[PDB]
Amino acid sequence: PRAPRTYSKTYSTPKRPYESSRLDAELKLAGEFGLKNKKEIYRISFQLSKIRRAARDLLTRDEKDPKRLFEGNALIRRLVRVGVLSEDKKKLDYVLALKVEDFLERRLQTQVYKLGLAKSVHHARVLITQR
Amino acid sequence: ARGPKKHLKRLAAPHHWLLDKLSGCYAPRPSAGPHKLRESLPLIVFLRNRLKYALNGREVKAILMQRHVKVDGKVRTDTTYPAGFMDVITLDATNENFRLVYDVKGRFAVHRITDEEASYKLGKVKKVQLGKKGVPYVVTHDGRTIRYPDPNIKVNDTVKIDLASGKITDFIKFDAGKLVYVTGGRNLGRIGTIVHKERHDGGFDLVHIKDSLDNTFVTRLNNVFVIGEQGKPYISLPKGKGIKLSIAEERDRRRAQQGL
Amino acid sequence: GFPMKQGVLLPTRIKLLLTKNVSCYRPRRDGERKRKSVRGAIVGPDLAVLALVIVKKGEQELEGLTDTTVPKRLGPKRANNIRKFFGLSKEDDVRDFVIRREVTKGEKTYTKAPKIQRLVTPQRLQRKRHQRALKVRNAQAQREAAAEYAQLLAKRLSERKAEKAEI
Amino acid sequence: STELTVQSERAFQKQPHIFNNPKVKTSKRTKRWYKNAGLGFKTPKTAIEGSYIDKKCPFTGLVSIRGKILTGTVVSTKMHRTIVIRRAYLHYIPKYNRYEKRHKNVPVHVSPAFRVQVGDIVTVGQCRPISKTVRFNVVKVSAAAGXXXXXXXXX
Amino acid sequence: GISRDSRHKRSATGAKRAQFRKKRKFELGRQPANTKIGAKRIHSVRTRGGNKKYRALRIETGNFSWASEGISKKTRIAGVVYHPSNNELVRTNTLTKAAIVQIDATPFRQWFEAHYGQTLGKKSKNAERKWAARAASAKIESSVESQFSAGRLYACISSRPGQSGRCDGYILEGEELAFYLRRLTAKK
RNA sequence: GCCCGUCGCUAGUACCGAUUGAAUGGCUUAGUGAGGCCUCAGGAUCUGCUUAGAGAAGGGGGCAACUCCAUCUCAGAGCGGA
RNA sequence: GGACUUUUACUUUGAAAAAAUUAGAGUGUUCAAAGCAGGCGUAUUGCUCGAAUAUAUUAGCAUGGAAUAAUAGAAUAGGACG
RNA sequence: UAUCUGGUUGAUCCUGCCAGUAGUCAUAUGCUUGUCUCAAAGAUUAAGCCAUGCAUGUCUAAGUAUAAGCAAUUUAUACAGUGAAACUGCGAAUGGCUCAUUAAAUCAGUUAUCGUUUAUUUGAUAGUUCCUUUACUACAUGGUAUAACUGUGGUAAUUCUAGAGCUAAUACAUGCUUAAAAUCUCGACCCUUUGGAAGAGAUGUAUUUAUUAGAUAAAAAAUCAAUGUCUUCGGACUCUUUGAUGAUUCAUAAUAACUUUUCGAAUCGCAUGGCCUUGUGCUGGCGAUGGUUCAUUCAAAUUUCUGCCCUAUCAACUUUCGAUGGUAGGAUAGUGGCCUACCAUGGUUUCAACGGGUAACGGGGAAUAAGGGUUCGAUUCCGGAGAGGGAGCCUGAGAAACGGCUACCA
Ligand SMILES: [Mg+2]
Ligand SMILES: [Mg+2]
Ligand SMILES: [Mg+2]
Ligand SMILES: [Mg+2]
Ligand SMILES: [Mg+2]
Ligand SMILES: [Mg+2]
Ligand SMILES: [Mg+2]
Ligand SMILES: [Mg+2]
Ligand SMILES: [Mg+2]
Ligand SMILES: [Mg+2]
Ligand SMILES: [Mg+2]
Ligand SMILES: [Mg+2]
Ligand SMILES: [Mg+2]
Ligand SMILES: [Mg+2]
Ligand SMILES: [Mg+2]
Ligand SMILES: [Mg+2]
Ligand SMILES: [Mg+2]
Ligand SMILES: [Mg+2]
Ligand SMILES: [Mg+2]
Ligand SMILES: [Mg+2]
Ligand SMILES: [Mg+2]
Ligand SMILES: [Mg+2]
Ligand SMILES: [Mg+2]
Ligand SMILES: [Mg+2]
Ligand SMILES: [Mg+2]
Ligand SMILES: [Mg+2]
Ligand SMILES: [Mg+2]
Ligand SMILES: [Mg+2]
Repeated sequence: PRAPRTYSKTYSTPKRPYESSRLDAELKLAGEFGLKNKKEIYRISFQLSKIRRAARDLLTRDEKDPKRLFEGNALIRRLVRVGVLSEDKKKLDYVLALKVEDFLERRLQTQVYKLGLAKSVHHARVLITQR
Repeated sequence: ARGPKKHLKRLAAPHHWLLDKLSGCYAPRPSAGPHKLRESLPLIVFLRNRLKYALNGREVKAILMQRHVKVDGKVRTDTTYPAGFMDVITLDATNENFRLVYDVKGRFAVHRITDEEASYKLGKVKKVQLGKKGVPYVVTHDGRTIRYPDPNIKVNDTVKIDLASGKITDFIKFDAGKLVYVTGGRNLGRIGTIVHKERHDGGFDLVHIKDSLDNTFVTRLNNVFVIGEQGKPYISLPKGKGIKLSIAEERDRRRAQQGL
Repeated sequence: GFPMKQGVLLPTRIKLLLTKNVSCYRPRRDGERKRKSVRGAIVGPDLAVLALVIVKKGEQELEGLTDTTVPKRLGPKRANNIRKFFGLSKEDDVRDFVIRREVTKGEKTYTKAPKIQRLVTPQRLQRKRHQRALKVRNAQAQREAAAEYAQLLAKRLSERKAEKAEI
Repeated sequence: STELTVQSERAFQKQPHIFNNPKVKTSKRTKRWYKNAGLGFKTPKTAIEGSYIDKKCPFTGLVSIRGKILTGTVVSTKMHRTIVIRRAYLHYIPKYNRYEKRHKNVPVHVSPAFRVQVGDIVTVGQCRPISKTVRFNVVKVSAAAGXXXXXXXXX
Repeated sequence: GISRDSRHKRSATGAKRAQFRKKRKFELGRQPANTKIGAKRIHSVRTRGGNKKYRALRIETGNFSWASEGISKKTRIAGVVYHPSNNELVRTNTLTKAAIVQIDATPFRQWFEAHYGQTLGKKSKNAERKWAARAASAKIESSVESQFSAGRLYACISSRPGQSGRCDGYILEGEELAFYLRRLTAKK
């Protein structure tokens, strides 16, 4: 008898199971940004899934509707605030757009490489984890 | 279920107490008294969760059992004393004087008041009757019983109270156009002058309200507390003066006050 | 070992339902009863032990009984009870007629005494005093608030007369 | 339903604490009592005129009406001084997003201060538990008969 | 024991209803006092929430009031003569509310032949004034004065003797008396 | 070419079936009826209130006459309680 | 305050409305699952934002609507107003 | 977050199911297993059975202390510090577990008490107690009977207990009291009028009964019976007073009485002071426990409207031994066929009664993501039921209690 420690999981695994094309693309994305799982991709594309979802749902509501404005602007400002969404396309018909790579390009893994400091994505992995 | 319940689980506990989910499994169960369970504020919540004056519960019993706190006049030695709306929590030491009053969010707020406003109180006369030996009386929402009141004193009126003695020093009727603090509903906390009473014989009389921001709304007469004249209040309201800014209004205000 | 119980007759044993205040049962809970066995009130050879009580002393002193006397442990603790173990009339002052028990602290021999309850003392008279006082006081107070209201209503009626006169 | 007799029981029938003094030469023999129920259902003239007792009458009885006020279209009067109405409605099933014809039969008490036949729409109001099943009592007849005398013989 | 619930009992459709929970004290009932006559013998009972109820097995005297005379006296209760619920209560001379009893009569005579100075059936100065101010106001009534001749007045009970330990009532009169008389003799 | 039915072997499932077959559970007639509760009684003991005697106390205030309250102690008697 | 009121369905808005769940805002638990925290200086004797909003439907109450679909009304005139 | 793929033919295109595919706050099991945080867990089967231990007891300056208890000191020759045992008081009805029965029951949203109980908390509330009423009733305080204890005992055995000897109270059982005023009844006298009167009793609260007030829907009169205040003695009465609700016989009050008479402080702790007619007079500070009636608060009990899974291989059900209604009582805390008595023949049903099945507690909810749906909820919160099966009950404010008792079955 204590408050239920809540949770929820953080990934969405592939509908189809053995799709060559998608597998290729996955292994690519892993091999660029230095990831170990396909799950590390699943998780990402899932966050993407929910986000784009509420985007659609907001965009069915009427323009200049209270919810649409509050949560729309909130979502946008949030996305940008960590640097995934472009300042230019700052009105959520491009948050509906987006894509996965754009999400990937914000990882500490990656940034610790983009500005040198590692010269190798895997060196990024190991350096990061090693204090 | 064979008798009365003497425990209170968390999550059962009224949300307007603002307790956190973990940290245990129960909350303090309000005792019996002046204010109803589902709409009060036990001394321990206040002295621990609102003021952060004591860290434990043990320390609240420690403080209390030394008569530092006194309620509406008297001392009170009940960790879970049911303190509620319109009351007065005095700290004799520390020099501090509190009136228990609601937010706009509908929560009980800490609110610092004067040494002198802490000498009296306001009580909505919930009932007015005739008693033994002819003595009429009036009884107020905090369970005050006052013998011999002004015959003009009805039901749904409000009343200024000595605290020093008991007696009523002045009373405000329930008329079209009078300052009203809403106790209960979603519009609990808002304050808005009164437009007009929808009668409805037999059940649930309605009260039409509008604040000083030309916004309207409606609540049961049940949940209406007469507190004065347009602009002229009879006690020190708290910040925000119960006006209810929109989600947008508060996103802008809270995020305009941003310069360091 | 089962005990007897006065007035059950029957030279046998039976199983009665017992209560508070009754022989051969001390309860364990407020309004508890147990049904227990009992031996009758009619003597038989089934009896391990008779328990008897002298009422007339015969013609020969039994050794460890009519040769020895043994005190009654305690003495009178209540006001009048003392006054009736000495017969004093509510006059001769209790305080010194009480029973004082000696006992040694090795070389510090002490003497201890009861606590004469229901003794008449100044403090109790002060309390009686304040009772009656508080009563009359609040009574008068009531009368006066009552009058005050009476006026209130009377010179409210005066106001209705004035208002009814205005038109 | 009653009709006739009034004093037709093993017990004497009368209103409670309504002393009529015999020493005084009254013109109406029996002093009567009554009220109006509230909410605006005129305590009909048949009640004050009448001679009956029924301490379950909402106007001459000692049973107060409060709570739900319902209407319903009477379908049973075979029970002395009480009747059964069939209140009808349409119930909404979500899956099909439609309605089905439903109904329930409430037994109500009815003071003889109303004459009723089957067909007449009625307006009843909740009172205390009166019988095992009677939780309501008759307060207005929003009808009359439904043209029975306009169903007469020939020219 | 006796449970005044409605969880026994068929539904109004006559369906048969299942044991749901056992018997509880709060829905209980207790047995009849079946109060009788002679030698006051009352036993309290520990009702719910502290509170006594006074259950009166056997009574003899009761407080009976002359409704249209302004008084109330105490009298030996004679017997019970008529009862609308059950004839047995009559043969068994049981006392319950609304039982038709007979009473002493003589106290109401001692009061009447004092306050009125008229004497039923068949000297002081102030007194003269009183008895003088009181008449055409002393026609009494036929049947009532008749019962006064009998020595035995018909009255109706009002109290619940198996609840309050009391036996109280009002003398029969007028239409009520008319009723219980016509019943008294069309069963005589 | 396909393919149908009896017949024959192996294995599995269900069905009918003497035994008025068997078992479990839930209601229930009739008969029997523990126990607490209520009530009429009972009276192991154990005191009340009233009536009177005998031995002494304490005085409402007198020179003899006169007289209340409480308290203990046994032959003996009326009206109730535990 | 008196005197009376044809019955309904739909729909609107709203009152009444537990928390935890869920959708969701704020906040960088080092991330995240979460949590309802925390954030500012004179970090020597305090300053301070919070602890939102949304759903909550069937029924019941309350309120606007008068389309769509019913229901009742005057024909042996026992009609309508005064 | 709106997809399909294999398998019927020589080939084909359909119908169609099998298999594949994905997730499961969905169990299990096999293989493997390094770090952080998080952390469900004897539900399903068998509400089957249980060894041992523990899970309910509790004290303030303030009810009871002659421990033959410890401490001694610090004023205490009645008590006083501290305090075992015991008495008294309160609690043990919360909690925790389980989900067996339960299918209009529970539960849910929504009503009801003008239909009841209520420990406690908080706010109020009490001058009335005696008696033929001057030779008075303890009020400066009335009664014993009990544990513990001491001592004598019994049984193989238990939270078994007997006989004897003491003694406490906020236990048990009693029992005094307080101002004024008024209104009611009687009424000794005196005197004839139009009539008045010394003074005698009664009148706290509660209980029971009968009667009465409690107005108001706009305004005026004559007369019978009583009968109130003021005479400018034909006469007048003028001002006249009223609560709450949609709604009452409501709150509230008055009259005649009723009652093995409810309550109306025989309690406790810290201080000790004023004040003269110097009585240990007469008063008096803070606050504790109580106490009747009212209100509150925690509750409870019933209760209105609507909503439940499959089933016709269940179509009629309901009164044997209440089924539906009426009158009266009895019972209850209280309404009510809850029960009894008499009286009647009613109540439900194809708009599915009634019966059956549920590997059925109801909800908040969970899972599955076009939507509409489909499946699930024993299980952290709410509500309910039970404690191996039943039934019965004592105590109490509160239980049909089971870490309570009594009986039956096992
Ligand atoms: Mg508490
Ligand atoms: Mg209401
Ligand atoms: Mg004492
Ligand atoms: Mg009938
Ligand atoms: Mg009997
Ligand atoms: Mg078998
Ligand atoms: Mg038997
Ligand atoms: Mg689809
Ligand atoms: Mg093939
Ligand atoms: Mg071929
Ligand atoms: Mg199990
Ligand atoms: Mg000592
Ligand atoms: Mg519990
Ligand atoms: Mg004794
Ligand atoms: Mg009946
Ligand atoms: Mg009843
Ligand atoms: Mg029927
Ligand atoms: Mg089940
Ligand atoms: Mg289910
Ligand atoms: Mg469940
Ligand atoms: Mg199960
Ligand atoms: Mg479990
Ligand atoms: Mg139980
Ligand atoms: Mg078991
Ligand atoms: Mg049990
Ligand atoms: Mg156990
Ligand atoms: Mg238990
Ligand atoms: Mg057997």
